[PDB]
Amino acid sequence: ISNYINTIPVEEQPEYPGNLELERRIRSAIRWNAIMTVLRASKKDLELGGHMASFQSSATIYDVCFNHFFRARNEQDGGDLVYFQGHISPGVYARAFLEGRLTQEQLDNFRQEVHGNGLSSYPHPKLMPEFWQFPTVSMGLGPIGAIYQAKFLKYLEHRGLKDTSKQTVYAFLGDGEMDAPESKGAITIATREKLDNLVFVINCNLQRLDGPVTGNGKIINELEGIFEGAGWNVIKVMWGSRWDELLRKDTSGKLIQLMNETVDGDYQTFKSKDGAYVREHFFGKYPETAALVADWTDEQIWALNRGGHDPKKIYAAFKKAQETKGKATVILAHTIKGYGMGDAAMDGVRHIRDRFNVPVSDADIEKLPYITFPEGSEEHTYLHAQRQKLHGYLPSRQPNFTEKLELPSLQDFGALLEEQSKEISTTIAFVRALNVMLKNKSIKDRLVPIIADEARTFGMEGLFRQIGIYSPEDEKGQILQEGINELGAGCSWLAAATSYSTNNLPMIPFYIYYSMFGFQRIGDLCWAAGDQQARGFLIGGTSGRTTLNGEGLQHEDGHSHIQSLTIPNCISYDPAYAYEVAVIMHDGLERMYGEKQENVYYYITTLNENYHMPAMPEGAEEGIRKGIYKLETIEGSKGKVQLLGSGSILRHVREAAEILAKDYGVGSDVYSVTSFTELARDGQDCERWNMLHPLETPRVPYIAQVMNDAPAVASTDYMKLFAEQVRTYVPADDYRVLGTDGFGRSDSRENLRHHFEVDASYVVVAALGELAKRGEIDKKVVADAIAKFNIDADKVNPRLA
Amino acid sequence: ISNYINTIPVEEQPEYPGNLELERRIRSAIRWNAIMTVLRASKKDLELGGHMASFQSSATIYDVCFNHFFRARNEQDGGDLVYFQGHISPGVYARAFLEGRLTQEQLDNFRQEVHGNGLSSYPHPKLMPEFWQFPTVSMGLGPIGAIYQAKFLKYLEHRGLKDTSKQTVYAFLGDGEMDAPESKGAITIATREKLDNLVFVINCNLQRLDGPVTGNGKIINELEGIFEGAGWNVIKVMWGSRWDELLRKDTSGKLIQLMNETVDGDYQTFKSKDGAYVREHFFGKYPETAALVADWTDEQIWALNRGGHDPKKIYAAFKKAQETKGKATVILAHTIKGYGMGDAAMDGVRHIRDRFNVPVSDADIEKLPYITFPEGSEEHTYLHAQRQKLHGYLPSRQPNFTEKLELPSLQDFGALLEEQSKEISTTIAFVRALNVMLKNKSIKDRLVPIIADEARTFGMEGLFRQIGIYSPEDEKGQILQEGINELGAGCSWLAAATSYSTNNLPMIPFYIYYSMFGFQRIGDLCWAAGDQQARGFLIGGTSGRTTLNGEGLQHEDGHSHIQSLTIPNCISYDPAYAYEVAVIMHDGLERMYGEKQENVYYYITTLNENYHMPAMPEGAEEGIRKGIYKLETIEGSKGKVQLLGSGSILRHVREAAEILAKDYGVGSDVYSVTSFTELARDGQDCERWNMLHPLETPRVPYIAQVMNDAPAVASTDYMKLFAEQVRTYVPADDYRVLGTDGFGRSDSRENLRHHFEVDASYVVVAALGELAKRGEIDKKVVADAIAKFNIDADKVNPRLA
Ligand SMILES: Cc1ncc(C[n+]2csc(CCOP(=O)(O)OP(=O)(O)O)c2C)c(N)n1
Ligand SMILES: Cc1ncc(C[n+]2csc(CCOP(=O)(O)OP(=O)(O)O)c2C)c(N)n1
Ligand SMILES: [Mg+2]
Ligand SMILES: [Mg+2]
Repeated sequence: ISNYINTIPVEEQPEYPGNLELERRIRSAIRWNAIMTVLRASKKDLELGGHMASFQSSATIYDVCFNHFFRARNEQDGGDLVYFQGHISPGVYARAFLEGRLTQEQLDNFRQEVHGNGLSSYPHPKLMPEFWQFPTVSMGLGPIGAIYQAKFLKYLEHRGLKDTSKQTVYAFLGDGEMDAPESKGAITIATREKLDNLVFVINCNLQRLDGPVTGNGKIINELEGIFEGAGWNVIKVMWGSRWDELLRKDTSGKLIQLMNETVDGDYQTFKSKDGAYVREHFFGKYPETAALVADWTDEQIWALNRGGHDPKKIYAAFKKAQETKGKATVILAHTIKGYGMGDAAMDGVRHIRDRFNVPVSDADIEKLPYITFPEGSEEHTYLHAQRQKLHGYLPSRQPNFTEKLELPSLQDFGALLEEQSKEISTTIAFVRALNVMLKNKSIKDRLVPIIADEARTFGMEGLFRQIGIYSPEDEKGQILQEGINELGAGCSWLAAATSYSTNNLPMIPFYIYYSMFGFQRIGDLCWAAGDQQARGFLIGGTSGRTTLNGEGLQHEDGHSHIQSLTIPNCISYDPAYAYEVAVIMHDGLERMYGEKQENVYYYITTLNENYHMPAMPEGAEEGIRKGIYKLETIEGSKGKVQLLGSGSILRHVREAAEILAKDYGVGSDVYSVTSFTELARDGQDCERWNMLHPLETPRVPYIAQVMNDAPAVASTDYMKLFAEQVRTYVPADDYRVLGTDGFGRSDSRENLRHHFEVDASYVVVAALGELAKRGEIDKKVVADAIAKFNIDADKVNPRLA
Repeated sequence: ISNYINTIPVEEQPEYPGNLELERRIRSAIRWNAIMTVLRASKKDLELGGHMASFQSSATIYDVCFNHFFRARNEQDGGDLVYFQGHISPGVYARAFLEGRLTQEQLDNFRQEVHGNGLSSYPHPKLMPEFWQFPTVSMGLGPIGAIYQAKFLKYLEHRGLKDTSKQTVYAFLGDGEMDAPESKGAITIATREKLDNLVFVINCNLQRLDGPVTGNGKIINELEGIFEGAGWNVIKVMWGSRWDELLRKDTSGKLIQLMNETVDGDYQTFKSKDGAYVREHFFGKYPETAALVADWTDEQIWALNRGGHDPKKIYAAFKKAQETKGKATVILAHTIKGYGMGDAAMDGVRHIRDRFNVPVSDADIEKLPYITFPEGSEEHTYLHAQRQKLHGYLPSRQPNFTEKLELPSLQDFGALLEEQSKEISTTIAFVRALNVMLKNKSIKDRLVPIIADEARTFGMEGLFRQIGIYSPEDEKGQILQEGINELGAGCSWLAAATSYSTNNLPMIPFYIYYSMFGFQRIGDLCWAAGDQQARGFLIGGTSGRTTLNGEGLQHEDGHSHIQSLTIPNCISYDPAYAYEVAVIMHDGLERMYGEKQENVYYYITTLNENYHMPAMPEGAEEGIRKGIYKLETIEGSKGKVQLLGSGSILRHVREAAEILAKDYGVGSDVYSVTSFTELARDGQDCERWNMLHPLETPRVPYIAQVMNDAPAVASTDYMKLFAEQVRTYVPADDYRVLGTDGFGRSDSRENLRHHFEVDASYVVVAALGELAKRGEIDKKVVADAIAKFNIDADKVNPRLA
C-alpha cells in the first residue's frame, strides 16, 4: 500500500480542458433540479422516496465525465456503456431535463409511472425502454456485469463482428457496495483478460447508508491493497488542489506520515468540527505539521477539500485510466457524503441555494421551481456543445435492432423432426439444433455458446473443434469458457443477449450449465436480465430431480422452473423430445430475433438421459409452442383418463398409459406438456379478460381447448406446483399431480424416480385412484396395484425425507 | 508476489514429529480404498459418478492434517471446523473406513443412499446427519461460509458465550473454485476481523475439470497476489525435499528465475512426459540449470516432486500457520492432479498398486479388494494413536444440542396480541417481538440479530443503544452489522443458525433485509442452509410488490414466497397483522429451539406500511400457524362470496367486503391467509396420502376445513400463483385470484394496487362477476361496477406491462 495521498502527484496532473466556472453553474442547476425533483415528490406525501445526499457527493465526478468522457451511441458503436450508481438517478434525470430530453411533467411524475408519463426510481430499461440501459440498483451486479460487458466488447472485436475499441465500460460504485462479494470477487478476471476498456469508479465518501464502511481502519487502503494485489491500476483521488502547496512545503515528510497514521474515524470527525479543531487535533500533532498551517487562518484550513470534489483531480484520474493499457483501472474517489447539504447530511432549501449559488429568487423558492437554461444562454450552449463533441446524449436506448436476419426455417431442423435412429437426449438434440444454426449463414457468427468449465458433460466438445474456444483456442474462438463461475457466465450471456440494443448487433447467446446452478445461484441476475430486455437462451442442462441421479442434494434440480416462472418475460419449456426442442428453439429465434422482435428470453431445460426419440406428429407445431398437444389416444373400454407428462418423465407416463390399457382396459389421451408455465399464463390471461368483460362470451384457456373432462394425471421431474399451476384451467373435475418435491440424493435413476414417486407405477396408481372415486373401478384394484408395484404407501413424504 | 519456491526454507523447517515410513503405509491404504470405492460404483453401470484424481492430488495434505493438526470435537469445543473439498469425499470415507467408522457395505453403497445404508456423493449433513458438517460441493460457498464461521467463533469468545480460542477453521478449496466470485469476494473481512483462527488451504494442482485454470498464467501467483494484497499471511508449498540441494548449490539464482518464468501450461506438460523431456525443456533452458542436474540420471530428475506431496514441507506450513496471529493464513499447496495414476488422471489399475506399494496380490486386484489394518499392527496403532492425541475422529456431527432453553411463552408477547394504539407495520411488530425475546434470561444473549447495513429502514435503531453492535459498538456488542453484503450476512446467519450443532451452543439468528435480495440473491446459500440443517429466522422486510411502492422494479418483491416454497425445510409466512407476527415468531422459536428441535428455518415477510392493527381474535393462534383463519362474515341478501387476503392486501379485501355488502347486498366470509405455502404443502400431503391409502378415510386439506363452497376471490401482493397454489384444495367451484404478476414500478400504493389489479375495486368486480355467471345478478350490474370504479377493462395485462 502506498501513502495516503493522490496517486497522481500535481507534477503529473494534466491541465483541465474545461471552463470550471461555467461547468459549475451547470452543475449547480443539475444539483438543484435533482433536489427539487425529490423534494416535489416528497411533498405529495405518497411515500415515493428518492435520494439526494448520494448524488450530491458524486455530482462532480459524473459532471467531469458528461463534459469530457462519456461517448454517446453513434453510427460506429454503442458509445460508452455506463453503469450509473442507481441512487443518483435524480441527478441523471436532472441533466436530461436540462438537455431538454425530459419534460417538466415527467420530472413532476418522478417515481409515478403507472399512468405513462413518469420516471422510474432507478435505471430500468423495461420501464423506460428509450432511456435507461443497465439495471444497477441491486448492489454488486453492476461491477461484475460491467467486467463481463467489457470482456464481451473485446470478444466482439476479436471475432471481427464489430469494432468496439473506442467503447469504455464505466462502473460507478459506492465503497459500501464493495462489500458485496460480487463486487470484488471477479476482479482478477479483468487482469487475466487485460480489460483496459474497463474503469471502476469507487465513490469513497466513507459513509455507507447506516454508518461508515470501516471506522477503525482505512477502507481506501483496503481497496487499494486488494485491487493492487489483483493486478489492477489503482488511482487514488484523495485530496483537493488546496493541499498541494502544503505537500510541497512538507520537507520532513511529516505531513505524509500524519495522513497515513490518521484513520477513517478520525477523518469523519474533523468533517463536522471546525478549522480550529482541525489545526489542533490534526495539524496540531507535530511541530513540523503544525508549522505548515501557521500562516493559515481557521477559514483557510477548513477550506481544504477532498479530491473527489476537485474537477482537476478527477479529470487526471479518468484521463490516466483512459490511457492505460494491459489492465483495468480503479479510481478511488474520496468525497463527502451529504456534501453542501449541511442540515440533512425552507431554511434547508435556502441553504443549498446559497451554497451552490443557484439562480432562484426568494420569491420563487417557495414553489420549488426547476431551473432551465434558455436557448442562446451561455450555459445552454456549453451543455449541448460538450455533449455534441461526445456524439450526443446518454443514457439513451434503442429498443429494437435494425438489420433483418434470415432465420433458419423449421424445415432446416428437419432431421430433428424425424424419428432418431440412435437413442439421444434433449441435450444432444439441443447441440444438434445449435449445429443447424451454425450452418445458417445469417446467424452462424452471431451465436454465442457459453459454458462454465464443464463442457464434456453437455457433449459440447464436438463444437470445440468446429468453432473453437475464445481465448485471447484463440481470440477467434466462438465459445466462451468462463470456468467455475456461473455468475460470470451469466453476465457474459447478458452482455450478448442485449447486444442487439446496446450495439445494434443481435447476438444469440446460448448458456448451458447445470440447471441447479442457474436461477438458484444467479437469480438476481436473471431478474436484472428481464429488466434489461435480454433476448437469448438459458439452457438448464442435467435438469430434473431424478435425472442427474448420482450427484445428490446440491445438484438435482426439481425447482428451477418454479424460479423461472417468476420472471415475467422469461419463456420456459421442459421438452421431452428432440423435435419439441427443435420447434421451441425455432419459435424462440423467430419471436426474439425475427420481425416480431419480442422482448423475452427462453429458459429450456435439457436432460442427460438418452432414450428413443419418435417423429413429430403432423400439425403438432402450434401445440408444442403453446405448451401442450395430444400425443396419442390409447383405446380402452373400462374407463378413460388423461395423462400429462413433460421432460424425462413423459417416457414413463407413456409407459403408464400402456400398463393402464393393457392391464386395466383403461384408455387415455396422452399429452406432452412442453410448458406448464406458458399454459398457466394463457389461462390467467383468459380468466382476467373474462372477469373484465362480463357481457361477453367467456374465452377458453388453450389447455382447456386441448383437453376434455376425463380425470387427469400429470407427472414431471419437478416439484408438484410446476404442474398444479394449470389446475384452474384444466376442464376436468379431477387433476392429480406427481412431482419431485424434496431434497435430492444420490442413487440410480430408477431408485430416485421411485423415491420421488413419479415413475410409471405411481402414475398408474394415481390414475386408477381417480377412476375409483368416480365409481368406474373398485378401490381394491387400486390397493392391489399399490402392492403389485411394491409401492411403500407409508414411507415419509419425500419433501420431508 | 514472491519467488516460485517454498515460503519456509529448510533451515527454518521444524523436524517432522511423525513416523514418515509408517504414515506412508497408512496413506497408501487410504488412497487405495478411495479408488476401490469409486471404481466399484462405476461397475454397477448406473451412472452414479464419482471422482478420484482430486483426492489423489491432495491426499498427503489431508494426511498430515489428520496425523498432526485436526482436532476433533471434544468436551471443551467443537474442535477444528473443516470445510472439506466436496469431491474428495471418497478419501474421507476411505479414512473413516480404515479408522473403523464406516463399514465395507457402506463403501459399497457409495452414491446409493435411497435405501438407507449408503454414502452421499458429497458432504451433506441433511443426508448423513452424524458424519458431514459443511456442504461445500456448491463451489464458492465453502470459502465465504468458512470466513464467517471463523468470525462467528471469535464472536462467541468476545461475547463470553464460549471459549473457542483453541478451534481453527480449515477451508480446503481447489484453485479452479477460486474463480467463483464468492471465493475471494470476502477475503478482506478475514483481515478486518483479524481471523487468526482461519486457514485456507488451496490445492493448486493447476487445473479445473475441463482443463487448466490459467494455462498462460500462474494461478498460484495470482492467488498469492490477491490474498497478500488482502492482508493474509501466505505460505507457498511449492517443491518437495529433493529440490533442496539443487536450490542450495544454485548460486546463480537461475533455477529460481526458471521456476518464476515457467507458466502453468508448461508445468502441466512436464507431468505428462518423462525425465529426458524435463532435463531438456525445463533444466535445459539455461546453462546454469542444466549443470545442476548434469550428473543426475533421468530417473532422479523425474523423481523431483511438488511440495504438496512432501509431508515435511506440508507439516512446516501448517505448523507456521498455527503460530501466526492477527490475520488469517492461506496455504498454497502445489500438487499433481491425478497423482500416481499414470496416463491422464480391472487390471490396468495395478499401476497404482505398484506406485504406492499397496499390499494386494497382483491376482486379487480383479476383485477390487479394500485394505484394512488389523488391530495390533504398527499401522493400526499409529493411525489411532495420532487421532487420540487430537481428541478423536472427524468429521462427525451432533444433530441436536444438549442444553435446555427456557423460551418465552406466547403470553410474554401479550402486548402484540392486543389492538395497537397507533398504526404500525408488521416490521415494527417484528422488532417489538425481538425486544420481548431480549428480556428472556435464557435466550437474551443467544440471540443474534443480523442486519445488512440498512437498519433504520427496519426500525432497528432502538436495539443498538440497547444491546450494541459487535465491533471487536464494541467486542461485547450483540448485533451483527455486515453492511451491503447479503451473502456475508447470510453466512453469519448460517454459522449462528448451526452453532447448536457445531459448538453445542444454540444461538438464535434473526436476519432482516430487503426481501427482494433474499432468496433471489442468496438462493444457493438458502439451499445449502437447508442441507446444513440451519435453525433460524430470515425476515424479508419491505416485501410486497405494491407496498414498497417508490423503489420500483428491482426492489418490489412479489415473488420471494415463490422462491422460498422451493426449499423443503423453510417455513414461509406473509402476515398482515402484528399479532400474527407474534404468534409466528413464538411458534418458530418453540419448534426449532424448544424440545422438538425441528430442523427447519423460518422465512417471514414483513411490511413497511402502517395501518390499524386489530386485536387477535380469540382462538386464532393455531389458524395463524396453519396458514388461514376466518376474520369475519358480513351479511347480504343478494348473494354470498368468500374473500381471501394476505399481507398488506388483506385490509383492501376487507374494504371490498364492505362495498359488496353496502352497495350490492352481497355478503361474504373474509379470511386472513398467513401462509398459502403451508396450506398448499398440507393440501399436497393430504392428497398424496389419500392417493396411497385409497381404502381409508381421506384426509381433508386444512384450507378445505376453513372455507365453504361459495364463489371465492383471493388477492395478495404476490403473483397469482402464490394464491393459486391452493386451487386444488379450495372447495369452491369458482376461485378467482388477483395477484401482482409483472415487473414492479414506482408510484403511490394506490396507483400500484389499481395497476396490478389487486385493490378493493377489483376484488368487488371479481366477486360480482362470479355471481353474474351463476345468474345471481344481472351481468349489467358487473358492467356498471366496472364503470363506476374506473376500471380499464382493456388495459394490457400487468404481466406484459
Ligand atoms: C443487493 C442490495 N443490497 C442492499 C441494497 C440497499 N442499499 C442501497 S444503497 C445502500 C448503501 C449505499 O452505500 P454505498 O454503496 O457506499 O453508496 P453511496 O450511496 O454512499 O454513494 C444500500 C445498503 C440494495 N439496493 N441492493
Ligand atoms: C457452483 C458449481 N459449479 C460447478 C460445479 C461442477 N464441478 C465439480 S468439480 C469441478 C472442478 C473442480 O476444480 P478445482 O476447484 O480446481 O478442484 P480440483 O478438483 O482440481 O482439486 C466443477 C466445475 C459445482 N460443483 N458447483
Ligand atoms: Mg459510502
Ligand atoms: Mg485444481
